[PDB]
Amino acid sequence: ESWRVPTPVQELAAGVVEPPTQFVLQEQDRPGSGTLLFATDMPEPIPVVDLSRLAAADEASKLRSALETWGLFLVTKHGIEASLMDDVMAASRDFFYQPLEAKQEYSNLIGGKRFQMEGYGNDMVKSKDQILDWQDRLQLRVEPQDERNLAYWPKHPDSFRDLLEKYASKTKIVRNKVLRAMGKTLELGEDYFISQIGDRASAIARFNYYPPCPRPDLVFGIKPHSDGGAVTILLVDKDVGGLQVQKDGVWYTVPSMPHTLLVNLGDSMEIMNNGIFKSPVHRVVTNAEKERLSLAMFYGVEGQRVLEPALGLLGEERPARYRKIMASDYIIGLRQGIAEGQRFIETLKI
Ligand SMILES: O=C(O)CCC(=O)C(=O)O
Ligand SMILES: [Co+2]
Repeated sequence: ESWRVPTPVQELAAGVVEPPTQFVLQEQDRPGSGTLLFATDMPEPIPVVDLSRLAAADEASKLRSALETWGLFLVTKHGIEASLMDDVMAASRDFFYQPLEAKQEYSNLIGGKRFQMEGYGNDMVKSKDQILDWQDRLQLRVEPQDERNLAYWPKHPDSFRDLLEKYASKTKIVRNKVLRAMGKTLELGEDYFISQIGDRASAIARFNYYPPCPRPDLVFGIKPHSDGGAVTILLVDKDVGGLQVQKDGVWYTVPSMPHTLLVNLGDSMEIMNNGIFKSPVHRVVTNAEKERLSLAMFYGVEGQRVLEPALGLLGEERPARYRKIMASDYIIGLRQGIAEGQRFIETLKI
């Protein structure tokens, strides 16, 4: 019924002093679990990789340690000009500041009623009792080019499409450089994960908009999750805080550095590399003072590729730790309802 069609949070958040009930977490699930302390500082050395020196042995070691410890790292000297990072996030902000009716010309609710992934709106509301996240998003298929539907790409500002195309071409370079270093450190060959991901590899842009929340202790901006694909390249406008990462059951603030990107692994990579590096669970907490904008570039595996532990990682004392599954089937499985506290990737573990 009506709960299947959410009104965007940017609208519902305007002027409120309490979060509407459908956003309120149970006390034990809250950031801070009922307190006002949401996460602990990340212990040093914080995971930071200089992409321009990634071929050097000491930089490769930093990448390996970051992926082993956290499953993510900040990247410096990554080749994306500050002006382009600023302009693509300005295009996003320009879009989200438009009136609701203008943005819903790109709505991800078909006919105003039926959820699909692509477009402006919210993640799927699967049940009336689902607690909703305090965010809206514009999600667009970027690659492969023949799978795009430009009808969902904002026409205003009119440079939106050009800026996203240019930015995505630069994050693809980051993807490649990271994947080649991961192939090298695992002794699989630099092209190993490039070839696994394949010609038809997916790239999806997700523009997240988190409105201010009067009670950041009661809600999530985006709930705890891991990304499903191979690797994600994340840009946070003006380095506004909110992103946190889980390790051994503890939540840590993901630090910021000016003019950096964040790289994290996804579940498909966790399978392909036999769990040597894992896909990190992460979340965003809101704040009371200001909106927060991010752009996630999700890089996936072509659908027909069987995800499996790389043969070069296996041996008499190195058992496979994950079952094989077609990438397209893994992504379908992620869409299915899951029991409270459970993770889909765990169902593939041996
Ligand atoms: O906004 C962020 O920093 C994280 C967004 C995220 O995790 C996602 O879109 O999957
Ligand atoms: Co994510």
